Amino acid sequence: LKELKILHTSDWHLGVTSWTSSRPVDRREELKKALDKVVEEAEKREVDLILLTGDLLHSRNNPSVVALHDLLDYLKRMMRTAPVVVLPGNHDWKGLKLFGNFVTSISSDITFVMSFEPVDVEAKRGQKVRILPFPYPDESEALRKNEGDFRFFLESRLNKLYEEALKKEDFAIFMGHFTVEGLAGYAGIEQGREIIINRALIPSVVDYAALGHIHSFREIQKQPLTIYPGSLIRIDFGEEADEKGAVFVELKRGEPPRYERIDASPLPLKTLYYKKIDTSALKSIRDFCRNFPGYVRVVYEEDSGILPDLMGEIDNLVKIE
Amino acid sequence: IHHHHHHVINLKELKILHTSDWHLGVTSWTSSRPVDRREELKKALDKVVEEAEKREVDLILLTGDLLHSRNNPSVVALHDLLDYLKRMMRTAPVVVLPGNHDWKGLKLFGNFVTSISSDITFVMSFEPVDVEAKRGQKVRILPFPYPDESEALRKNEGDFRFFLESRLNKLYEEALKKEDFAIFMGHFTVEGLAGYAGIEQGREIIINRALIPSVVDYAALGHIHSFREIQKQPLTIYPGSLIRIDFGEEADEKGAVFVELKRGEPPRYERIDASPLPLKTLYYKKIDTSALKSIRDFCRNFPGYVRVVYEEDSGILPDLMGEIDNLVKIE
Ligand SMILES: CC(C)CN1C(=O)/C(=C/c2ccc(O)cc2)SC1=S
Ligand SMILES: CC(C)CN1C(=O)/C(=C/c2ccc(O)cc2)SC1=S
Ligand SMILES: [Mn+2]
Ligand SMILES: [Mn+2]
Ligand SMILES: [Mn+2]
Ligand SMILES: [Mn+2]
Repeated sequence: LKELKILHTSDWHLGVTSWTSSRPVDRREELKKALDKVVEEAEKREVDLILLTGDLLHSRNNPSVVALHDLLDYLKRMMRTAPVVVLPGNHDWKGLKLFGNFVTSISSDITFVMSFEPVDVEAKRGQKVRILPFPYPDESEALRKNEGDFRFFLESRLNKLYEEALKKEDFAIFMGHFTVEGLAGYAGIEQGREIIINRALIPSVVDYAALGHIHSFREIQKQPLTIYPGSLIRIDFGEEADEKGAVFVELKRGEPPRYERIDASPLPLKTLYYKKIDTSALKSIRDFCRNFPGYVRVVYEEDSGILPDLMGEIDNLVKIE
Repeated sequence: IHHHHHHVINLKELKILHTSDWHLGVTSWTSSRPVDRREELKKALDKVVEEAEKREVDLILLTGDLLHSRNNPSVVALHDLLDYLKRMMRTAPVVVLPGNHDWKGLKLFGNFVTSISSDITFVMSFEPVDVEAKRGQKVRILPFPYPDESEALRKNEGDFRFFLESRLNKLYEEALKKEDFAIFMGHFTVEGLAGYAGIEQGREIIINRALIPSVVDYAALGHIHSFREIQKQPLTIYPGSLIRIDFGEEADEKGAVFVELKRGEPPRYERIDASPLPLKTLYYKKIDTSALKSIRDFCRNFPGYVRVVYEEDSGILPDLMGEIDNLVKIE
């Protein structure tokens, strides 16, 4: 047709345990609840295509059974709503590509793009969609990397995708797993680290660019619409002010693309700032934590001598800096 | 035109292909002269696939060790497995009873793949599952996979035997609730193995053939390298491997099994010969003048692999392995 409704979510980080150094907190229950809201909104808005990018699994090379089980489960829940296109992150298990290709071959409701080669998928209402994938470069690239030709290598493939995008029928969607050049704020870096790609190098002829790997929601540009949806939960206190969720994108053949943020409303984070820890502050911390339904961080400047076991008496206090 | 299952009214027939113990990724005789069996194994597998398409089987059963390495299969072995898995699925619906693997993620992937496809089913528990055959026949699978802890630490004695028996009785009762056909799938060693070879061996699950539910139309077994017609009622068959893995399988005949089922008539079956490379063991007291002439003459135009067995050394042995590419083992 001439219309395409898309749900784009990324960076689920299934299996994550936060603040393992100070107070380990399994985010599974919170994550699943947020993950459920995204699924419900997919069915409610009746999306035609679902895009998955970023780190769906927290552990790159050692995911737990439970984490893997949650992944496959939510993959299936997504598939029952609309056809799914997945751009996996970088995993060194070379058998993963075999699995992805196998699953892609046996189901018409899911596609795993694990190369730079474009793939023509079919949306829920029959819309033809050309996927332009740009995953983390294999080696290949890290082997022939000299900083100079490596940048030229990336541009070549980006130019190749541009040429392939011109061959589109109905819609063309770009999917990339990298960090856009010019990010000073998260920017969790690096050092390192992942591949840096400039905005203008993204094929302008695509209808939408689906990005991942970033915890925080970022609207990179409008033409073409380039978006990091962000994670579904607040992984750490750097994301305290962030709003977490997924992205609903709608496309028309002639009209400009529009999008909305789908709030997952995960648990809130709070950082309390003190000059020093004294009697008044000690009571202030205990009082706030008992009334706060989220997780709390406490940072203070001046040394306050011996500190009472706060991370042993306050289940809500997860970090002291 | 279409590529989905047919639906025939009042159809009381079921054509089955049963193959087992592929051992993909295997390299033989790594201690004397390593030989990659991949090309030979793939050649046999293609023959089995073509025989499925030719006979237009309604269902495909896979048992035993499709992968040689239980805990660390290579990328190439995994690729071949998934490839041939896809080839079977194009022909007819597939039911897989996997041998116990060390990895714990296999259960998740198997269940995931099963949930998203209607042309492949992974049975990895004792629970029965109803599957649909190529022409719409309802088939109830009664799976008997390798037990789990349980076996470790096997505590204790006959309590484990009563556990196995209880499970088998459960499968029997569920087999009685069949709609059309019922098929037993098991990964164990039948008591009274007569006789090749017993090894394996190795810490195995032994079950008498009488304990296998008699109300099933066919009992698909695996894990044994040699073809075995255990019994005729219910028809119980180890298909055997597709290649001769070691010299204990020299007199073996390797292949798969085609089974045809009818409501009123007893089951008939034909062996699908894979025709793999032959093996041969050469016996000598000591490798002397006569023995050298015998070995060289035989290996000359023998299309398979040869093992030479002798008892005592007698002078420096000539470079027979470098001279004879057929000779893979002089122990
Ligand atoms: C095969 C896909 C349907 C789901 N999926 C996995 O199962 C993955 C498994 C995985 C990834 C990394 C690793 O070290 C072990 C397993 S990644 C991914 S996407
Ligand atoms: C469930 C199917 C995809 C077939 N299949 C595998 O992919 C398997 C993968 C595997 C097995 C053991 C291992 O150490 C790593 C991967 S086993 C098996 S049967
Ligand atoms: Mn990432
Ligand atoms: Mn991430
Ligand atoms: Mn076995
Ligand atoms: Mn075997």
